[PDB]
Amino acid sequence: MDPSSPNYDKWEMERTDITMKHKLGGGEVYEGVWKKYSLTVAVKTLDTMEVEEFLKEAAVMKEIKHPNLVQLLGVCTREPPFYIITEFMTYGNLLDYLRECNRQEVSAVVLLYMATQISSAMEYLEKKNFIHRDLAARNCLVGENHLVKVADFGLSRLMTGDTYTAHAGAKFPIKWTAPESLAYNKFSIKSDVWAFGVLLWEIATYGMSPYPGIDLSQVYELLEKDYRMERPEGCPEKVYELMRACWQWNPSDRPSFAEIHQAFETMFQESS
Ligand SMILES: O=C(Nc1ccc(Oc2ccncc2)cc1)Nc1cccc(C(F)(F)F)c1
Repeated sequence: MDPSSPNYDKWEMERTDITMKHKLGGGEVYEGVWKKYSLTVAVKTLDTMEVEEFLKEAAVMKEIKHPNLVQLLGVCTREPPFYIITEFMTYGNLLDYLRECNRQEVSAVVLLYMATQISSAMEYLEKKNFIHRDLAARNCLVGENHLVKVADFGLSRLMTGDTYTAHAGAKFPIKWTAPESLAYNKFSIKSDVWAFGVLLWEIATYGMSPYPGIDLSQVYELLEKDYRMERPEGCPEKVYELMRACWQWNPSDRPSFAEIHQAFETMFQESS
């Protein structure tokens, strides 16, 4: 826009500057090119019932910056249809990736690195007192040299699979949702820690669906009296001990991300 103008927004960019394309199977995200720089990018778009919510996401994205969080390049919220441009992550989402990778190339060390990256992003978000709400591998993205960034798709309605079910005013990744949050709709950074713990598990197992076989309805009950996923084949003892600490029934017991990242750094440096 216009610098002197009263509504100047650095992030608002020319909608013509982006050569929209086809969908990256998802709201809806297509893949786009930013002609100016010949760079492929991710464009998230929206007569729908969540405008206050979209622009909110835009707004937030404008406040966060970190090497391990998907990067917002610009927006298009001056005139509809509403856009949201972020860098593209050639490898798509962490969960499929883990399911279609060459495990010789994606060994234990690499998997330990991915967790370290993710933990680092969460430490930031924790420092900025920001609550993710839906941390999980389907929500992390994969780039070159095993670069992993944390994101948010708003998979809630995009998905209905069996991943998400109704609790509160909507759907919730039951298997990723912490106790307190399933029972009181209490979401905190400690709730994200829980989910992280699960995401770890997703990582340890190259992308296997959590609490396999178990039905959503019974998840809480089990966790209630202290039941947990078992260490996955190949997972180091120290990693696993970590998951458990994340999975403590009392939020205040769960380690901070600052602590979680400090533990990984020490492990990832000891292994490379
Ligand atoms: O991530 C967000 N939007 C988004 C847009 C496009 C996407 O698609 C895609 C992009 C790149 N490469 C491939 C695909 C994926 C996610 N929004 C968001 C809201 C709140 C918090 C965060 C976080 F803390 F995680 F950073 C992010």
